[PDB]
Amino acid sequence: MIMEIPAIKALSRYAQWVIWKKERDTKIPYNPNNGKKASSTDPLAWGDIDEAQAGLVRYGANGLGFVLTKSDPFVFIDLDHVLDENKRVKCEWARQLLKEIKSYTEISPSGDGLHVVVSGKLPDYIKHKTKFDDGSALEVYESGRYMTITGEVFDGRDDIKELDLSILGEFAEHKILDDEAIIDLMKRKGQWPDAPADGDDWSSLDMSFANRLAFWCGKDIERMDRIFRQSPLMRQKWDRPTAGSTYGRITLKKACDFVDSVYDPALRNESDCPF
Ligand SMILES: Nc1ccn([C@H]2CC[C@@H](COP(=O)(O)OP(=O)(O)OP(=O)(O)O)O2)c(=O)n1
Ligand SMILES: [Ca+2]
Ligand SMILES: [Ca+2]
Ligand SMILES: [Ca+2]
Repeated sequence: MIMEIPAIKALSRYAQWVIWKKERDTKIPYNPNNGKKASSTDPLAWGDIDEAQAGLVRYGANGLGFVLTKSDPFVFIDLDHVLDENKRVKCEWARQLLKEIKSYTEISPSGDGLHVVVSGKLPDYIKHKTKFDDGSALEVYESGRYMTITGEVFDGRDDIKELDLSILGEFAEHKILDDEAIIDLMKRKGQWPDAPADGDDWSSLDMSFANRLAFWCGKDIERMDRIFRQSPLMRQKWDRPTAGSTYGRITLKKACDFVDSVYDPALRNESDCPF
């Protein structure tokens, strides 16, 4: 039955299978060989799919499980309480997520949730759990955990695909004065940049804007930094460590060395063509 699904065929290549039983409102994984409680970090507590299938009958478990490790690339996307009694997606965020992420999708054991399995890499800035007022929730896991495997294929999505998971950052929660006069003057003179499009060298747009910022802000490297973070060119790379500094501070220091003219509340017909 399930072992013919292409996603189950892919997971069957690994000896990372367990079985699970519903102890109250949690799901405890078990070693399918000896029947003792299994650990998600000890590989010898697992077995292949055939030992999990056999151990499922012997000890009478609720279903199969697959342990996610730091060495296999499977991403477990858990959508809690997104289906109605007819197994139709009732949450609007889940309908949009399933449109943006098309991979193996199965109905979770309780019958009202969904599991999405993707071969990729999670964004490092999203939380592992995001609760919604709907009562639904979005959970993402890459390792140190096991996921229940039902095989109840949803919408014919029976194959694990390799996808980029940046779109998850728009569905899940994330984690960790006189500038306005300068900003208005820059927009006035056409010195304020647009948001970067697709195919553009974002790093090249940073230096051009930083060069302009070095002129209008008077090489006040702290003011140039405050204004850049309020610009459409801001991103995580700005604060990323690079050779003892940050990519942002190295860029702002380069801009100060590159420009000669300086706006000094007097006249502003000195440097740099408008965007
Ligand atoms: N140490 C463990 C063991 C259990 N879980 C895993 C097991 C399944 C997974 C998903 O959580 P649930 O939604 O509660 O289980 P489910 O398989 O998705 O079942 P359902 O969503 O239908 O209730 O979490 C975990 O977080 N880490
Ligand atoms: Ca779930
Ligand atoms: Ca859950
Ligand atoms: Ca992994």
